[PDB]
Amino acid sequence: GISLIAALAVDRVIGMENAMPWNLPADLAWFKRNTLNKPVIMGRHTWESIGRPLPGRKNIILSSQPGTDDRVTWVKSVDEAIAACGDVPEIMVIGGGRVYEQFLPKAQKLYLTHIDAEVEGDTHFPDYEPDDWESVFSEFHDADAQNSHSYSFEILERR
Ligand SMILES: Nc1ccc(C(=O)N[C@@H](CCC(=O)O)C(=O)O)cc1
Ligand SMILES: Nc1ccnc(N)n1
Ligand code: NA
Repeated sequence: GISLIAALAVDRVIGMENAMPWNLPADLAWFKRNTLNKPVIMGRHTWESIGRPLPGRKNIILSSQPGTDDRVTWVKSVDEAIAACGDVPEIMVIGGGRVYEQFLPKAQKLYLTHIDAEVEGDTHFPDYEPDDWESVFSEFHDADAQNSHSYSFEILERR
């Protein structure tokens, strides 16, 4: 099935013009752990902020314009993105906001990191109804010497 994985501040904020004001290596380990050896679909702006192909994963970039890096797969529509994943057990949609909006109604699983931070952003994760989603996993973590904020990992499966 199709899964979304995202990290959210309060008010569903996921992005802004400048780098996010936090340092959460534990969330990136969580991200890597849950995306490895799966196709990852991302929008062009997410691709540019990552800056490199994510190793160990089939990288699929959505863009209206021709691709600029043959190390990854470039697609011009949501249907082309899905087609490029082939027949696999799980497809990982890793952002950004515009991409999440289009894939959420197709998704069966959400991997959400809830960050205890308030950040004015220009991009938000879509609003979802708890009645449509069962919380199957939830784990809270304090901030520590390596992580600037407290956070919790949650996995939801569509009802
Ligand atoms: N929006 C982002 C998504 C993933 C990453 C990223 O660097 N992920 C690495 C892990 C980063 C690290 O471990 O240093 C990976 O999944 O392989 C960075 C920004
Ligand atoms: N898509 C992303 C980017 C960073 N962190 C998580 N958990 N998901
Ligand atoms: Na899993």
